[PDB]
Amino acid sequence: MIPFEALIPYAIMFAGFCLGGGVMNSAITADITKRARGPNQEIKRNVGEDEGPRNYTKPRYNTDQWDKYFAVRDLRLTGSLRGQSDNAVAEESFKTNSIQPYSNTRRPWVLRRHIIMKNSPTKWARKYSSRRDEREQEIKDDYIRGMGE
Amino acid sequence: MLQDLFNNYVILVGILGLIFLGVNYFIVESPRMDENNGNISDYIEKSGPFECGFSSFNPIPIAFILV
Amino acid sequence: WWEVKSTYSNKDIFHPPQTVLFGKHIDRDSGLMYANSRNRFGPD
Amino acid sequence: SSTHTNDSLNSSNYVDKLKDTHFVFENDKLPSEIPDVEEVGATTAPLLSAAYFIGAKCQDYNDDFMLCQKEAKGNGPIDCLKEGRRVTRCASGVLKDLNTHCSDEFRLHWQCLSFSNLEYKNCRKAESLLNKCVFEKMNLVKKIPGIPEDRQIHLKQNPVLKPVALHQDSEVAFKKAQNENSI
Amino acid sequence: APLQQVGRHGGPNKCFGEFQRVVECMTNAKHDSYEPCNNLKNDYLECRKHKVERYKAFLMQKHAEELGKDPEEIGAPFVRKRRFLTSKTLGLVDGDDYEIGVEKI
Amino acid sequence: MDLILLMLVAVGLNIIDIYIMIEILIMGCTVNTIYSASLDNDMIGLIYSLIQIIIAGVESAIGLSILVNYNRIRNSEEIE
Amino acid sequence: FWPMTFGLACCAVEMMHVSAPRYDQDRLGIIFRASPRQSDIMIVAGTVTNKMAPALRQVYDQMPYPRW
Amino acid sequence: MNLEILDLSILGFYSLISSNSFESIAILVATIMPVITELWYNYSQLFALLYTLIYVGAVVILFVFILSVINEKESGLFILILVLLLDDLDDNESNDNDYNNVYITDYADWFNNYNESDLSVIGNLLFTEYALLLLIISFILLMSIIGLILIVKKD
Amino acid sequence: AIGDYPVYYKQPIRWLSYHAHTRPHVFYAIAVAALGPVFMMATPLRRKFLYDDHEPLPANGYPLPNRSRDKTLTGYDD
Amino acid sequence: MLNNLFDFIEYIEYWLIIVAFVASVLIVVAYLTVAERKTMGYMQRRLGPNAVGYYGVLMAVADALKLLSKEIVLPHNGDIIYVMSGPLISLFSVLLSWAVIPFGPGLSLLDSEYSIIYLLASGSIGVFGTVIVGWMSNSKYTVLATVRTTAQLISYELVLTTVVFIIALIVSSLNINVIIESQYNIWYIIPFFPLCLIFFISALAETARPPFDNVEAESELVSGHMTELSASPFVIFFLSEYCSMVLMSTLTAIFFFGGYLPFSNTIHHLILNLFDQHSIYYFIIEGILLSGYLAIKANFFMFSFVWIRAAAPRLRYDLLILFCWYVLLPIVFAIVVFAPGILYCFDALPVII
Ligand SMILES: CCCCCCCCCCCCCCCCCC(=O)OC[C@H](COP(=O)(O)OCCN)OC(=O)CCCCCCCCCCCCCCCCC
Repeated sequence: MIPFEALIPYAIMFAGFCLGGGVMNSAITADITKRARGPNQEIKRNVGEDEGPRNYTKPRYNTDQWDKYFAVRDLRLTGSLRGQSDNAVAEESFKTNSIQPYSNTRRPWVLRRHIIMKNSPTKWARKYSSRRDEREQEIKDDYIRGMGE
Repeated sequence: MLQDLFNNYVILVGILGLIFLGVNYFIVESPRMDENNGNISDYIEKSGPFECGFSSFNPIPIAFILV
Repeated sequence: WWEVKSTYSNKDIFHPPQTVLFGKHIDRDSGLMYANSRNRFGPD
Repeated sequence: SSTHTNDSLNSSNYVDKLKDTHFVFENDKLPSEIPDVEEVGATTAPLLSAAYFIGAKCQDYNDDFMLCQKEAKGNGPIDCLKEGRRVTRCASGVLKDLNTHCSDEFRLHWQCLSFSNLEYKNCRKAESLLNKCVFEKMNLVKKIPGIPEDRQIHLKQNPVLKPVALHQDSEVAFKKAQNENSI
Repeated sequence: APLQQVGRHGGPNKCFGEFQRVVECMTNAKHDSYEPCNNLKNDYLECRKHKVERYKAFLMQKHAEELGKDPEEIGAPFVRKRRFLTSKTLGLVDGDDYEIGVEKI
Repeated sequence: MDLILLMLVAVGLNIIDIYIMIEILIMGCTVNTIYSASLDNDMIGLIYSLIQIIIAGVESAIGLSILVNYNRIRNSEEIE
Repeated sequence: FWPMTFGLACCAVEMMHVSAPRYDQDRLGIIFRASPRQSDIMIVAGTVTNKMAPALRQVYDQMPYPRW
Repeated sequence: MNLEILDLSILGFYSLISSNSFESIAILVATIMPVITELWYNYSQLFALLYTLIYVGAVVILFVFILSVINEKESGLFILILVLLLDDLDDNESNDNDYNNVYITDYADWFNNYNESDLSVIGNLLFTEYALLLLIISFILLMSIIGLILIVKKD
Repeated sequence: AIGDYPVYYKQPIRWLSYHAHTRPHVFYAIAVAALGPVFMMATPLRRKFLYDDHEPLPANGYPLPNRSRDKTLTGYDD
Repeated sequence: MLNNLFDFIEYIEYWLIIVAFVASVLIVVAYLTVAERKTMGYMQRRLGPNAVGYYGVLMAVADALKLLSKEIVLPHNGDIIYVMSGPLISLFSVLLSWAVIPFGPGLSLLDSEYSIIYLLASGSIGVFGTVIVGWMSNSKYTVLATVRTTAQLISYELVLTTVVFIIALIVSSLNINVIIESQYNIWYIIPFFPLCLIFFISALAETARPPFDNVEAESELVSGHMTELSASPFVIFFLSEYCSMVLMSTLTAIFFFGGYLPFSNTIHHLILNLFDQHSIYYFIIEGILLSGYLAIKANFFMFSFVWIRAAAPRLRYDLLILFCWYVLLPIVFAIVVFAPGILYCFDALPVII
């Protein structure tokens, strides 16, 4: 004698997983596909009359460092991180849009602002002793001191 | 691997924390509305421990410590 | 008297420079959903 | 591997804010002393689809391009610029061929890769058609060095790990070839 | 001898080549002293921190200030927000300036 | 500012507060190593950091064990 | 409707039988709670002696409003 | 608005005023969290998670475990803000100005076709190259198990 | 000895039985754990009877041919 | 307008996905509480809640709204820090631990090769949240459930951590998605059945569910830490215990029952052939299916959380700490030296493809 009233909450919990999964599978796939249609918004939205059936792109997982180099390389070709293109020759804009990110190399904020973490025998000498910095500054000075030869 | 979708999730959960606290503070009826006998502060009878009714006032085993 | 050379004493190993002088901030006048990107090649 | 670096795009815009990353362009093209080459325009999926045919056709130049890097002794980028254009031209030759000989067989395969997380294990039905077509019209074959011919993975009739979801265009195109070709 | 400066992928990293050339010179048998290897030692330190090269960037920043050279016309164009690496900026033929998708790959 | 030894004002007046300051102090050493190792793309620095985290854990356990037995030694009448 | 398990004497036996399978107070959303903090209904089921009286007042005062 | 500064100023404010051991253990958790979060972004996501798994999950809840055992018993606003402001002014940990004002990049390359996580390389070297370091560690762990029991066990 | 605790060096067989009855939480944890290293020792048996080890992976960078650069290499020129 | 409104959606689309994700979890958690009483009601010949909303559908709504509108009891009026902080840590940790669970291939908010570490690290923050609740209280019952709470969670954390690492050792990957896909040909319940019993036993202790109930034991320590909790601090802490139940039931599905993989590849193939892959209707059906397989597997374990509660008397605490150390841990270390041995013997050491 199967109680259906007892299984009502489970059919609602089953719908809870399906609701979240159904949205994620379709929304992310649609967004990835749409941005992989062309380099402007008047191309992404509209579908041409002479365009064929639409081939959706599923989201990508388990990537490595080559997929970060492939993603930027695809960005410079199509305007999307997961664009599609198989032209044997790239655009002439491909040779003048390489993105090289420049970022600072300063120590973490906690390492140099914490009331306790910043106190140390060697961190004071880096911060309050000129012995190290005067020695290294000699090498920088002697770079421009050797351009005469 | 992009994680801007993950960041929005963490931010939303952070916002969800403020909502849970304050929704109680804005929906409970005013102390005057119910019985007016006092706030939680002055009503020290209500703001106290539970000792099953009778008012009263850790040398734990070393085995628990070694666990 | 200034010379244009790499800061590396050795010469037979290629050491491409890893610094740059920042110029235009292209996305400076941007908004939301739509960058007002400035002209990269030359002035506005 | 999703480790943060100073050389490409990172995980989130909060990494960029901490590092104060500037994405810097350089408008300057190459000087005229270096003869120009036409860069390959294929994206990730087409390259992974045609990777073994670039290996079959540009094997001599790829080996020679690398041997120039080994024997340049640290001056590799500057002393292998001429040998690095043969590889770019050779690889452009293969992608141009696939577009003019096997356009639909090629596109079907790398649409499958773009549909199945860019994994070769999920696209064997489309891949088998492409390999069979390429062989008859360009003589290129796919070979995985270091193993016997009988034990190559892409020829495995009953693989242990199979795709969870089927590519409709692959299954439809496959059974059509089961009539067009398996006479 | 123990491996030092191993990259995040198991191979030699950026500055391993310089360090190896130092070890070859220091442990060499045809050297009477360590003077010939003094330049190689600087290169290994240079490869890691770029202190001399950062200094050169400081003068070129400071020299342009004393001459009035406009930073935007001597420097290189850059973008601070990754969402605004738009196809207009990348130079694509019919590219919009609408932001790009950096949510999920 | 810290040359006047300000960090002494920031450490509480219990033996357990000293133990925490030792951990926060060592935490700075490990964070410094992780910083250098990632910039250099050197995994040997990350091996060092992994050892420092593991060794800094063993130091905590021994210190707490001494502190725990120190506490029960006073409360050792146990004549009930 | 979460009451507080304040059964004192034979009246509490009938209180437990309300929660038994035949009547099943839980089917109406009634869960007996063992603490004033989590309870809003006090059910006095049994004899209130003089010795128990001050404890009953203390337990009553510890219930957050609204209470019945 | 590098908000990581404001988290530590609050943290640096409560470290000067903590009285009991409840707040002292709070300074520990309030310090790891900026350490973990500033490692998750920027430098190393692997060691942000190792810190959570090993510090918070293992050594932090041991502190609160023994605080409940040990005991629970028992300044001026001008001087604190004056000290915190004075502490706030000079925050340059190093005095190489060019090293702190000039940005750098790296160039990627495709020579590494066997891409694997850092924890793959660390295990590759710890279990092969420095197997002595790994084996001494299990020896240090072994001494602690003996060391804990001899210190604490009564009989 | 109807119930005496066995001595290991005189009664090896009965010593394990005592521990396989009174300490099932120790005897079978040791029995399971030893089955790993035991199986490692039988690896050479599998090599001669079942199948050889696979070929090692190409995880050392690009495979560089062991020769000198080709001199007659032409085509795809500027 | 129609062109300046579409881009508005495309600028808000990835916030609607997250809300649909959060709503997806909360619906399961909200109706898990009903399903616990509805199921345990029918095993006791009762009926369980069937009077609050048609057939009791609005039972979680009433309980949550009743407590959200109770008077919060603070020791002094401005002591909201002490009451809330405990549950808040517990709720955030288990809500952040949902960020790595995939509902399909790649459909997880956070995807990184350190997902397994992130999942174990997040859970250990919640453990810190639990013990803090009592440790800021003078009530004897509430402060009782800290030293016993601390060790119970501490002791069964080693067992839960090691089991996860054995599965990660069989696939040589700390990524959640890779583990699920590695189970295509076989589900890890067949080779590692003992680990599943050990995983499920450990999972009960970590959420403090019966028969490992000694923390919040009504007959022993009343509500445990919650005997001083009322109104919102009670719900947030109660919600955390049921987010963990849903999570740890989903984790057993992922590690031993294949995650989102189908029960039958044929039935999966036949169903999807009725939809065209060139229309978005195909991908909704697949997402509903793939989450459906996970939901059915996860539901079976949320059922078993309740099922074991209705069949096993509570286990004594002193005999509970000695169980994980003197029985479970030797077995778990025995296997961790057993699985590498079998794999090496047959030249089957795993690699992340
Ligand atoms: C999701 C938010 C979770 C945190 C909620 C609480 C936020 C309130 C601010 C405290 C946290 C700031 C971080 C610095 C620690 C400061 C701890 C302290 O000094 O005591 C704070 C608290 C209230 O007491 P108070 O009046 O402020 O001080 C005098 C009391 N004799 O004294 C108490 O111990 C009361 C109980 C508080 C227990 C908090 C446990 C420590 C915090 C860990 C969780 C947050 C982790 C840190 C994240 C932010 C880091 C900057």
